[PDB]
Amino acid sequence: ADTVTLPFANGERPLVMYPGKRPLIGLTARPPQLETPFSVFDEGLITPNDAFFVMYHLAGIPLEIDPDAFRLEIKGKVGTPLSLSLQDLKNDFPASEVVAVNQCSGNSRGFVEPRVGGGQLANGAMGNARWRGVPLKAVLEKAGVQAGAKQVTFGGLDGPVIPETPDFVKALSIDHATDGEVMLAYSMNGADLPWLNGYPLRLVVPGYYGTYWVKHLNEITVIDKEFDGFWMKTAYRIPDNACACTEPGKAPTATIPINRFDVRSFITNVENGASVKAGEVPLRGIAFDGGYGITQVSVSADAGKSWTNATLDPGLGKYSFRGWKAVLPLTKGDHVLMCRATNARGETQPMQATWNPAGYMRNVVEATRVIAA
Amino acid sequence: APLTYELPDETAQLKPAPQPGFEAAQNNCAACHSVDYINTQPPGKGQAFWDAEVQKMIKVYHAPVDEADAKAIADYLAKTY
Ligand code: HEC
Ligand code: MSS
Repeated sequence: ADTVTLPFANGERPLVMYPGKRPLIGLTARPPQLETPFSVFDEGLITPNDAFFVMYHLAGIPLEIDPDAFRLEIKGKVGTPLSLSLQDLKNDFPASEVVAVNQCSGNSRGFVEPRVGGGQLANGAMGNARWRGVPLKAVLEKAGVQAGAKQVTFGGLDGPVIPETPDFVKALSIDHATDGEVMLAYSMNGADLPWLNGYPLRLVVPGYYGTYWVKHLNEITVIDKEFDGFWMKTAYRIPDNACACTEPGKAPTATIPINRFDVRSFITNVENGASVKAGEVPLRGIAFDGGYGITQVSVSADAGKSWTNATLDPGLGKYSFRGWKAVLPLTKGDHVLMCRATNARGETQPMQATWNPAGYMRNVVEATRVIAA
Repeated sequence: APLTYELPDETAQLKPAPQPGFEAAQNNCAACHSVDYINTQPPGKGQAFWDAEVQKMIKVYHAPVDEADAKAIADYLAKTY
């Protein structure tokens, strides 16, 4: 009455209930890491706040915050350092809004073969929301970025339990940070950020994996060198090649920081072994990428021997989940259903899964066996 | 007043075993995070995987664990998980 089992080895997880949240898949308690049940993704294109997944690295998360006393510090290679209240952010800067997917680097890690260490997630470490806030570009322009600036670092209120453990700090290039899309979000789906989603303020980095989306964000530093903190230099590294992949069991020869999303798609209204009525079977699901636009979603009912073009729903924005619908004729019997998306720059999904040591960036064509009767 | 957030009680526990590493793991592996991090790893990964997990905690994250306890813990994990 309070557990589920994810469809990979050692997949049992408690269903756990946190304040402001519906029951979610408990991965770890300290710090809290929570996965979204896959059924949620069939409930609508925008993931509700009460269902949105939660990931943290360090046990020392804030559990008391006075929104009035909170300040965002802007410092380093700027003309004028700033100390900004939430009221300053809401009043002194124009607001922007973006519907955007947040997805963990290791979303789907549990499906990687051979299995690799780390967060053993199914596909529920992703979610889509309407974020509202201040473009970072606007705040940095106010501070006055100096020539020679190379990167911006981002740090939050959370901290290591033991001071020698590397604090959670991430970095973006200056040109990225000032692009106008990178946002200082104070609102999620029209409400103050849920606590575990980074109340009162978080970075939103549309089209980039979630490690960059620093939560409880209070410290922004412009720097004139490449940041060499542990969580950029050592963690979150991908093979420096087109597939971001290596031969199973092999370490990459060169790496770079993880970056933009690859193309993904899911069928949401059916799961393994679902029953459907033989004849015209309606399928629906979602697709997303790093922001280039989903060009098409193709659907197969014969394990990829042939494809039917799905109709794409009206969009909510290039960074959002894109809905799609298809009606396929299914003969009586077993069918292996697949969907495969491509974007406007020709990125697509591989038919066979690739591998990397950290189990980041999985985007294989998803297969789902259904029974038509 | 500030706003506050209440976490539910932690209940995660390690799998008991007669190996001395069980108690050493109890005493050393819950100080920074809950032991569900261990409980949820891929099963039957074996000796080299758990040796590496334990060494990472000590060398990368600075877990205050001595050499003898490190072997005991890694051996207990490799046998149990
Ligand atoms: C603080 C000094 C720690 C001590 C004491 C131990 N570990 Fe740890 N561990 C630490 C951190 C900062 C993290 C990452 C948390 C995140 O969400 O990113 C971990 C993680 C793990 C994991 C997950 C797999 C991995 O990231 O390698 C495992 C399996 C794990 N820790 C096991 C483990 C054991 C066996 C320990 C006793 C020797 C132990 N941890 C202690 C930091 C710290
Ligand atoms: N501060 C902070 N932030 C932060 C963190 C931490 O830890 N801390 N994490 C990350 C990650 S890692 Mo992987 O790559 S995904 C992710 C994200 C999530 O979000 P949510 O929780 O809201 O969902 O967040 C982000 N941010």
